[PDB]
Amino acid sequence: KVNPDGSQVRLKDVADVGLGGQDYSINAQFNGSPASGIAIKLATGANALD
Amino acid sequence: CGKSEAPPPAQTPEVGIVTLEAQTVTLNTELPGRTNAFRIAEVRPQVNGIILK
Repeated sequence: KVNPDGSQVRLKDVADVGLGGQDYSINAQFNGSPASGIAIKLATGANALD
Repeated sequence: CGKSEAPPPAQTPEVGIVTLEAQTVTLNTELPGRTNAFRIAEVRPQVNGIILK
């Protein structure tokens, strides 16, 4: 909000903005070290090796 | 029968390096505001009556 005498308050003090995660529910570790992955399910009626 | 095509082991040359040193500078702050008159006098009447002129 901005008052007409030049006074103002922005979204800098009342909140802090950070490029964070979208959902913090699930997270993965590989041999203790933090990582991430995507498991793929094969399509119905498709060969595996190719 | 070939025996060629070795990849060039590039040194990654021509890198644009500039070192930096300590330096003192003054800091500034931009602020919003309005200009105002140094002396503004609005004329109010001290009697009652009709303005003739």
